[PDB]
Amino acid sequence: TVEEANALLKWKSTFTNQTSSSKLSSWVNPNTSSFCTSWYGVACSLGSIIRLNLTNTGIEGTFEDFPFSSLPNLTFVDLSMNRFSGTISPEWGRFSKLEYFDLSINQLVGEIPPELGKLSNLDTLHLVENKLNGSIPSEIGRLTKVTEIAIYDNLLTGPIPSSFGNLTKLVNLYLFINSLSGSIPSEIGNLPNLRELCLDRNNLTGKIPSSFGNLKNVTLLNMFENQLSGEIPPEIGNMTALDTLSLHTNKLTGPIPSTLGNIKTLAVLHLYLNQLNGSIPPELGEMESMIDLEISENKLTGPVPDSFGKLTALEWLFLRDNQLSGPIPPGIANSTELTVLQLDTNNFTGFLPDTICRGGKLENLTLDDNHFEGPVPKSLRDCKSLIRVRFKGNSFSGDISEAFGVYPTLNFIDLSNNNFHGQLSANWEQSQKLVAFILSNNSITGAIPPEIWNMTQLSQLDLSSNRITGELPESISNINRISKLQLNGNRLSGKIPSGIRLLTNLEYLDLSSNRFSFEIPPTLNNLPRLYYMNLSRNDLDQTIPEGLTKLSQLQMLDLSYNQLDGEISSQFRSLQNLERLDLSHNNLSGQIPPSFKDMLALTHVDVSHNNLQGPIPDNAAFRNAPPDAFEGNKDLC
Amino acid sequence: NAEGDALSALKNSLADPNKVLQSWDATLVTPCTWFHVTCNSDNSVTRVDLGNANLSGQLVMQLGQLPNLQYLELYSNNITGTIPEQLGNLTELVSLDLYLNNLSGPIPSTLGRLKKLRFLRLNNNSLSGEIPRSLTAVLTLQVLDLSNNPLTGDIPVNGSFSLFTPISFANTKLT
Amino acid sequence: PVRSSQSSQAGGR
Ligand SMILES: *[C@@H]1O[C@H](CO[C@@H]2O[C@@H](C)[C@@H](O)[C@@H](O)[C@@H]2O)[C@@H](O[C@@H]2O[C@H](CO)[C@@H](O)[C@H](O)[C@H]2NC(C)=O)[C@H](O[C@@H]2O[C@@H](C)[C@@H](O)[C@@H](O)[C@@H]2O)[C@H]1NC(C)=O
Ligand SMILES: *[C@@H]1O[C@H](CO[C@@H]2O[C@@H](C)[C@@H](O)[C@@H](O)[C@@H]2O)[C@@H](O[C@@H]2O[C@H](CO)[C@@H](O)[C@H](O)[C@H]2NC(C)=O)[C@H](O)[C@H]1NC(C)=O
Ligand SMILES: *[C@@H]1O[C@H](CO)[C@@H](O[C@@H]2O[C@H](CO)[C@@H](O)[C@H](O)[C@H]2NC(C)=O)[C@H](O)[C@H]1NC(C)=O
Ligand SMILES: *[C@@H]1O[C@H](CO)[C@@H](O[C@@H]2O[C@H](CO)[C@@H](O)[C@H](O)[C@H]2NC(C)=O)[C@H](O)[C@H]1NC(C)=O
Ligand SMILES: *[C@@H]1O[C@H](CO)[C@@H](O[C@@H]2O[C@H](CO)[C@@H](O)[C@H](O)[C@H]2NC(C)=O)[C@H](O)[C@H]1NC(C)=O
Ligand SMILES: *[C@@H]1O[C@H](CO)[C@@H](O[C@@H]2O[C@H](CO)[C@@H](O)[C@H](O)[C@H]2NC(C)=O)[C@H](O)[C@H]1NC(C)=O
Ligand SMILES: OC[C@H]1O[C@H](O[C@@H]2[C@H](O)[C@H](O)O[C@H](CO)[C@H]2O)[C@@H](O)[C@@H](O)[C@@H]1O
Ligand SMILES: *[C@@H]1O[C@H](CO)[C@@H](O)[C@H](O)[C@H]1NC(C)=O
Ligand SMILES: *[C@@H]1O[C@H](CO)[C@@H](O)[C@H](O)[C@H]1NC(C)=O
Ligand SMILES: *[C@@H]1O[C@H](CO)[C@@H](O)[C@H](O)[C@H]1NC(C)=O
Ligand SMILES: OC[C@H]1O[C@@H](O)[C@@H](O)[C@@H](O)[C@@H]1O
Repeated sequence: TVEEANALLKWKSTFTNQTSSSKLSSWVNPNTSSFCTSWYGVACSLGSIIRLNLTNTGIEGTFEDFPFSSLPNLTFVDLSMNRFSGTISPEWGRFSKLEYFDLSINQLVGEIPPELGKLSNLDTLHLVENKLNGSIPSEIGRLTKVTEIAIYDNLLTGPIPSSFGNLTKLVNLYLFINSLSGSIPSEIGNLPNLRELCLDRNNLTGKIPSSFGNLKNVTLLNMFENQLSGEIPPEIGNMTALDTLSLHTNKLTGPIPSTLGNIKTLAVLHLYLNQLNGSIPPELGEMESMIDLEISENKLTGPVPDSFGKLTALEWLFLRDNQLSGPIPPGIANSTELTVLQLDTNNFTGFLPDTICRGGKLENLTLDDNHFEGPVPKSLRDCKSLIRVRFKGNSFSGDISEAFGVYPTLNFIDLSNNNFHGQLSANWEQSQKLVAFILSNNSITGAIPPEIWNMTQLSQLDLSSNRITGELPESISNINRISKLQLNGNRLSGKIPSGIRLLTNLEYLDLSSNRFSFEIPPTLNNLPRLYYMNLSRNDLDQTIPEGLTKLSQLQMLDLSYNQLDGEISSQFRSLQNLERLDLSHNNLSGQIPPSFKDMLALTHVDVSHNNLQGPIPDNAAFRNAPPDAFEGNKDLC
Repeated sequence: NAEGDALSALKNSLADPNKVLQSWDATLVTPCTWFHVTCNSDNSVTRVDLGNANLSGQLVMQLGQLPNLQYLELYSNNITGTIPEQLGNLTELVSLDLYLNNLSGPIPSTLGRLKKLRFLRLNNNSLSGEIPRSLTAVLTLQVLDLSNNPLTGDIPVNGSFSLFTPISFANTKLT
Repeated sequence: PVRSSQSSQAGGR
């Protein structure tokens, strides 16, 4: 002790930036009467230190003056969560009785010495969250008594040593955040007691070893975010204890092995972001424990098997971004726990099944860019748990007020590019959590129900390219949280409400291709975030108000195809960020204000088909203007 | 994806009292359905309209991961810290609006790689240093403003800056 | 504490 205690005390002297409130204030008397009872972090057997525990003590220093020659009986060493810097000495391999070695969460650098391989009594090795570099020494394979190795979040390079096949007692192998290289050693498939194998987020190349079919005890296999190639070995189906299988973000090829259906314990399966091809094996319907099934972003083809109706515990089904085709089998939506159904970016056909929301738990449903047709099933109308619903780009049909019910939890919905008809039901107001209502390019008619403006939480509203009638009320001001407002391409009439003044958060306004009939509100001068305003193809009938020139942030402003008259106010020179102007097809008169030469951001102008006269101020926009941009004026010099 | 993870990184470095960044759902494939972000036809981010958002915090180097980001509007906020030189990785770039903030430190010399830059406004800040010579080689810059900043050094008219007027350099303590 | 890595979910639309 007295030699051990004095040797430890000499090492404590190396510590830097240590305050008097440190836990190591207890290291005072080198006599055994206090060394083995009152020194923080030390424990003795027969009066000799066997245990050194200094986790999370705030020590800053090095192991250079660690008393290797003075502590022969160390069997438990934890120095994690400190500020130790330097390298791992080969002397660490001298502690013949050591069983637990932890130097995680530190600032160590350099290679791992081969001498660590001669710690024949070691049970657990932790070197986590350091900056160690080099290749793992082959001598680590001498640790026949080890059960857990964790060296993840480091700068390790080179291959995994094939000598690891000698570590028969290993149950846990954690090496994920690293830069290991080469093929997986096939001896790793022969570890009998292995339970968890995490090799994800590395630079591994080559095929998955077919010997992995021997790992009858492994429940977790993380190898995602690698450069694995070839095909998934069918022998993986012999891994009858496997719970989670994640090979996502790799360069695997070929079809899914039909032998995945043998693993009755498999609950999670991530195969996404790869290059697998072929058709979905019908045997995948026999993965009875399956909960999370993800095959997104691949090159799969063919129909989904009806056997998916046997997956009674399925909650997430990710099949998006593939080349699957045909109709959806009703078995897909059989699960009462089904919560997420992502199917966009595919080549499907036909109708949605009536099982779509059988359990009443479906949250997210995505069908973008497919060839679905027919009406909305009744189970989806009455499904109240919807959060995200994406129907964009299909041939769906039916009455829009008869298709959809009430959704208290609805957050986002996009029904654009479809064939819905009818008039909007006021039921949408009850979806008080909705923030995005996007319904463009449909056959919808009628007037906008007034209750829509009472949806205060709405931030984006897109009813463009429809046949909606009526006029916008002054209650338009109720939705001031809006930032994108797209009502263009409709049959909206009457005057533009001055309540648009109070929608301050507005970034993007599109009211063009409509039938607005009276003069522009002079009070639209307080939109400090608007960069876009399009009022083209309407019936506005007076002079451009001076309030428009006060919106500093406009980038584009299109007032074309109107009955606007009067003179072009020179105060448009104030719009310092304006890049585009279009005033064509109007009855504007007078001369173009010569102050416009100072609009350096202006790049595109059109003034054609008007009643103006005089020479053009000289700027970049006017010089590059084509002859169309001045057509049909009176006396433009 | 990669662009969404980068904008998620910004979302974690800014204190958002006004709940502007709420729509920035990180588990989406692309951030193109988020608010205040607009994409082109290829689902690559081209605009970030975060002006006057009452955001507080520090910028994040991951802002250089938007190759197609043409307009970056972070003006009129209480953001602090420095300008990370990784913004020079914005190969396609038109507008840089960081004015009206609490930013400090130098003007990274890496901004000379944004040869497409038209508008650069950094006024009303705590920036300190000298104007890099690299900014003189862009030849696309049209509108420039470094007012209300405690910089130093003489006004660098190396050719491109020949067209600019003292309002661009007013209250700068340059000379 | 030493933990095992968790697989992250696929991106949704
Ligand atoms: C493994 O990393 C060692 C540390 O290098 C630095 O570590 C951090 C402080 C950080 O700054 C990191 O970016 C650096 O790379 C290398 O040793 C250092 O090498 C440098 C010069 O390369 C030298 O000035 C240092 O004195 C030296 N320190 C120590 C403790 O050795 C390792 O050595 C390298 O390996 C050689 C094969 C060769 O690549 C050479 O560049 C280095 O000597 C690194 N080992 C590797 C990369 O295998
Ligand atoms: C839009 O809403 C306003 C008021 O908002 C709600 O009013 C209550 C019905 C209740 O749901 C509150 O939580 C909301 O604040 C409606 O106008 C009010 O209607 C009530 C009748 O219940 C009446 O007593 C008030 O005087 C009305 N005015 C105000 C200023 O409160 C309005 O009718 C709604 N519009 C539509 C089309 O439904
Ligand atoms: C602490 O270490 C000392 C030094 O190695 C041990 O003393 C040795 O004990 C072994 C048997 O365990 C003997 O073969 C040696 O001859 C002893 N050498 C000396 C110099 O005493 C001591 O046993 C260790 N204590 C514990 C509890 O392991
Ligand atoms: C080493 O020290 C740490 C803390 O100094 C001990 O960690 C505690 O362990 C017990 C049992 O696992 C837990 O109830 C506590 O919550 C832990 N505290 C932590 C993790 O901060 C650890 O047990 C010590 N080990 C030995 C062998 O003494
Ligand atoms: C979808 O629905 C059920 C799954 O719950 C299957 O039909 C029967 O469900 C009962 C539930 O108690 C089972 O006992 C029966 O064995 C099921 N039928 C058969 C033939 O096994 C149905 O098969 C599922 N799949 C579809 C309709 O494709
Ligand atoms: C404002 O919206 C109108 C549509 O309402 C846009 O007009 C388009 O202009 C191009 C240019 O020739 C035509 O090819 C399109 O056919 C027009 N669309 C329609 C529906 O007629 C106009 O471009 C928009 N303005 C701005 C500045 O974006
Ligand atoms: O006064 C509303 C009354 O009728 C609702 O049905 C509407 C109504 O007939 C309207 O005139 O035509 C619409 C179709 O264009 C119908 O949907 C009906 O739901 C009833 O409950 C309501 O009280
Ligand atoms: C699985 O692990 C247990 C641990 O008790 C072991 O007894 C069994 O032999 C292992 N299965 C094998 C090696 O097939
Ligand atoms: C492992 O699966 C293969 C199928 O590829 C099979 O031929 C083999 O018999 C299985 N292993 C055992 C021990 O049965
Ligand atoms: C919807 O958009 C497509 C392409 O954008 C185009 O055919 C038209 O504008 C609309 N078609 C239908 C069928 O709604
Ligand atoms: O509700 C809070 C949680 O919401 C989720 O959408 C994510 O943003 C999480 O990072 C966050 O912790």
